[PDB]
Amino acid sequence: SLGAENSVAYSNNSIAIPTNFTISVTTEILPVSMTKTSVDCTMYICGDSTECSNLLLQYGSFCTQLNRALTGIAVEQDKNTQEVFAQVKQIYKTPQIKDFGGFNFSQILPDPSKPSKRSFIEDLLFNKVTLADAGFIKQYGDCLGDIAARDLICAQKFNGLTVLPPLLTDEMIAQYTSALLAGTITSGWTFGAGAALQIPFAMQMAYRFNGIGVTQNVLYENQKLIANQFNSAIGKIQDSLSSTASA
Amino acid sequence: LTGTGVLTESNKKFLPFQQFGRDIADTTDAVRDPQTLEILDITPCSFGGVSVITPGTNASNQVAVLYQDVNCTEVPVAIHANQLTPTWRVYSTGSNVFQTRAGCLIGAEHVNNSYECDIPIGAGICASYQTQTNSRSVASQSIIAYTMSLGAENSVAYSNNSIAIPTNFTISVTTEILPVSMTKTSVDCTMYICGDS
Amino acid sequence: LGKLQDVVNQNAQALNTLVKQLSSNFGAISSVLNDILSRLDPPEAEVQID
Amino acid sequence: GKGYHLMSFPQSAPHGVVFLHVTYVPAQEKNFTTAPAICHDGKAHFPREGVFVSNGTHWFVTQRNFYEPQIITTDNTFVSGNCDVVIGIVNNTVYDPLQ
Amino acid sequence: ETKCTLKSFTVEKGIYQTSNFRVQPTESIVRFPNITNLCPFGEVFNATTF
Ligand SMILES: *[C@@H]1O[C@H](CO)[C@@H](O[C@@H]2O[C@H](CO)[C@@H](O)[C@H](O)[C@H]2NC(C)=O)[C@H](O)[C@H]1NC(C)=O
Ligand SMILES: *[C@@H]1O[C@H](CO)[C@@H](O[C@@H]2O[C@H](CO)[C@@H](O)[C@H](O)[C@H]2NC(C)=O)[C@H](O)[C@H]1NC(C)=O
Ligand SMILES: *[C@@H]1O[C@H](CO)[C@@H](O[C@@H]2O[C@H](CO)[C@@H](O)[C@H](O)[C@H]2NC(C)=O)[C@H](O)[C@H]1NC(C)=O
Ligand SMILES: *[C@@H]1O[C@H](CO)[C@@H](O[C@@H]2O[C@H](CO)[C@@H](O)[C@H](O)[C@H]2NC(C)=O)[C@H](O)[C@H]1NC(C)=O
Ligand SMILES: *[C@@H]1O[C@H](CO)[C@@H](O[C@@H]2O[C@H](CO)[C@@H](O)[C@H](O)[C@H]2NC(C)=O)[C@H](O)[C@H]1NC(C)=O
Ligand SMILES: *[C@@H]1O[C@H](CO)[C@@H](O[C@@H]2O[C@H](CO)[C@@H](O)[C@H](O)[C@H]2NC(C)=O)[C@H](O)[C@H]1NC(C)=O
Ligand SMILES: *[C@@H]1O[C@H](CO)[C@@H](O)[C@H](O)[C@H]1NC(C)=O
Ligand SMILES: *[C@@H]1O[C@H](CO)[C@@H](O)[C@H](O)[C@H]1NC(C)=O
Ligand SMILES: *[C@@H]1O[C@H](CO)[C@@H](O)[C@H](O)[C@H]1NC(C)=O
Ligand SMILES: *[C@@H]1O[C@H](CO)[C@@H](O)[C@H](O)[C@H]1NC(C)=O
Ligand SMILES: *[C@@H]1O[C@H](CO)[C@@H](O)[C@H](O)[C@H]1NC(C)=O
Repeated sequence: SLGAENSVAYSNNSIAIPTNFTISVTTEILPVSMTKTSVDCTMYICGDSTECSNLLLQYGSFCTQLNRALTGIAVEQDKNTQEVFAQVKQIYKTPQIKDFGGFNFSQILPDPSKPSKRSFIEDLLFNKVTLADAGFIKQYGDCLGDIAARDLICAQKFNGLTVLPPLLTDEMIAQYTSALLAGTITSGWTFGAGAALQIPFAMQMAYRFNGIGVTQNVLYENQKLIANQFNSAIGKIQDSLSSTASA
Repeated sequence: LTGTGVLTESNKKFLPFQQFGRDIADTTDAVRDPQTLEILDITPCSFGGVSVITPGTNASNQVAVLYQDVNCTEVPVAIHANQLTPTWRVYSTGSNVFQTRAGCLIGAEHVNNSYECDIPIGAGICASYQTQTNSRSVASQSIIAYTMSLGAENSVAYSNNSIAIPTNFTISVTTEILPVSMTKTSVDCTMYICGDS
Repeated sequence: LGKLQDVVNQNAQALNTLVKQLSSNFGAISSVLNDILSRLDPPEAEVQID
Repeated sequence: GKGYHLMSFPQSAPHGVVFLHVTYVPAQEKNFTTAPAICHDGKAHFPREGVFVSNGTHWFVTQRNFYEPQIITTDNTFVSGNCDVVIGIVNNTVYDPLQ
Repeated sequence: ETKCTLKSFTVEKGIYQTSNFRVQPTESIVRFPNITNLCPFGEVFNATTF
């Protein structure tokens, strides 16, 4: 199916103008890092044996660059995580008075109830993704003791295939996201070029409407339905993410 | 059947005729003793998670050790300190027993400060060679393991009715470097893998 | 200078490896073509040369 | 650059380029009280290419990124429907040229 | 060990994932079943006829 067909009715003199807009909130995901790994020289290709160690020393010195390459990859990953979320070094605390116009922002902002500062949608996204690799700490004690049947993580650890942890904790990325959110909801976009300059959220919405070509008096004449539409869109995003579990 | 490793008693279940059991990929990891019919378990005599943190040979000789995803209770068990040199046994236990979320970090002391990261270590923790020798009485320049500074915190004071406007600007000139090309190379067919013959 | 230097180093480093890796035996009796050619006859030195 | 972009200068470098970016980077901020609109004669009088900034018991139109106070003329603002709608509109006299 | 795992006498600032060079096996053990019986090699190789 090639989508759906439609007609426009040019007519050579006809103006089509909207009368009622519909604020839409869309989700776009983007991977910013990958699980860095390191491999041991002799543990994999000779296990533990002195004879194979001698034969490998005589054969060559390959791993001296292999690990190096992987090492570089690891560094790269950190830089990526340090390039996307660390745009601004200043951290802006969440506003103490929650009156951003009709907008609520009760789910994007961090949730103080939970001990972790993971807001609400961030925790939902954490739960949706089923991280099945050795992300949880598979300590050496689990592999050594209290074992019944072999698992692949223990084999990877025993054959030298170790997995390094990311430099930035998920709480640290949460702190960056919260700081950027507070800056963009309180100071508008000034903090991306200078300091944090207070902008009432209605004035910021007027700024952005003026930017998109729709002059002011469209926000101000009726903004209650705009805030209601934004809240409904946020609720729909929450419902879709919590139900489909496929994004 | 010969092989190197560490044996240990285990509760593995073996069929009556079975003599040995392998790992996921053809690696005999649990043999049965013939003289006692009891089941043994073979673990590799190698724990690769050791990361050495160094301030550079031409800056000092002290180093820090980070064993991967272990508590500071099994490190002598994990690395077999009883079969190691005394100098290695020094880096097994002691006073600097700082524990992180990526294994503990014997070798360096932990501080409550929030200095900027110098040498990345693991999840959140960094380390640096600081000249605390003046600050810490008569001690020497030492390796410290702090937690990263997340920039600097700030407040905006929304107040729901407030405008902030600059009065004096500051022209800034910033440098951004970008590589545009790399050294092209060519290789000969026979003169490399055969020289002249 | 940073990354502008780094790439150059990388290239040079690669080339250095491509030379320093000529000493790898790769299973042969000796990682010297002249030595094998002088020590073993063609029918038996052929496998080492391959 | 970091701030608002003005211009750039290229410089050759070994197998690469160096860009010198000139940016505005405003500083020396001052925070005053503000309003979105002024209901004068029952008219919203929304600002045009500027914002309303009030000193002690005063009102002015100023550009967003620089402090350039101006008197509330009929060319600096435009009206659009009764002001009961605007939420937070502060009423004031809207000066007029041609008077 | 850090010097050995990257093959240089000079090590610069940073963290390095070293190889395994600490522990070396020093004792060897052998476990064979209780048999203590010889083959009839003298009853096979010294047979009257094959
Ligand atoms: C004005 O809008 C109406 C909306 O119906 C247009 O009428 C439709 O035009 C499309 C495109 O030609 C046709 O496919 C539909 O079948 C038309 N439906 C009706 C109800 O007529 C109309 O054409 C538009 N303006 C003009 C006159 O072009
Ligand atoms: C703004 O968001 C907050 C989030 O807590 C809403 O507060 C909750 O509202 C629901 C009903 O919608 C109640 O059942 C909860 O008990 C409330 N919790 C708290 C902490 O107040 C608030 O109602 C929302 N306001 C709107 C609609 O703008
Ligand atoms: C623009 O669309 C919105 C969205 O439907 C309209 O608001 C609705 O108005 C009806 C009738 O009062 C209510 O029953 C709905 O609950 C409202 N929905 C929302 C989200 O506001 C609004 O009336 C429309 N305006 C114009 C001028 O067409
Ligand atoms: C195989 O022979 C060994 C002796 O070479 C047996 O080991 C002995 O076991 C008895 C009873 O537990 C002990 O009292 C002796 O001290 C052991 N001696 C040694 C040297 O181990 C072993 O039990 C025998 N196993 C089988 C299955 O016959
Ligand atoms: C902006 O106005 C406020 C209100 O008086 C000035 O004071 C700040 O108020 C906030 C919220 O209470 C505090 O968090 C700040 O710490 C206060 N000022 C400081 C920097 O200590 C504020 O100074 C004004 N901004 C200016 C003058 O740039
Ligand atoms: C300024 O605004 C206030 C609040 O709207 C006005 O107060 C009321 O304004 C309406 C409309 O003019 C009058 O009908 C009421 O009698 C006013 N009541 C009060 C509280 O005084 C006030 O009139 C406005 N003044 C200006 C400058 O227009
Ligand atoms: C490390 O200590 C924690 C806290 O008691 C425990 O949950 C975990 O199982 C321990 N791991 C090992 C390998 O001993
Ligand atoms: C070590 O550093 C000092 C000071 O920079 C320098 O003079 C000396 O030559 C360096 N030696 C080595 C080992 O590189
Ligand atoms: C940090 O301070 C706490 C008490 O506030 C103390 O228990 C802890 O040992 C300190 N950590 C250091 C000094 O590294
Ligand atoms: C106007 O603003 C200036 C600078 O803040 C101030 O010195 C002056 O007193 C103000 N006058 C009023 C109250 O309009
Ligand atoms: C917040 O600002 C709005 C702007 O319309 C105003 O109506 C409201 O009364 C203000 N509330 C506070 C907390 O001052």
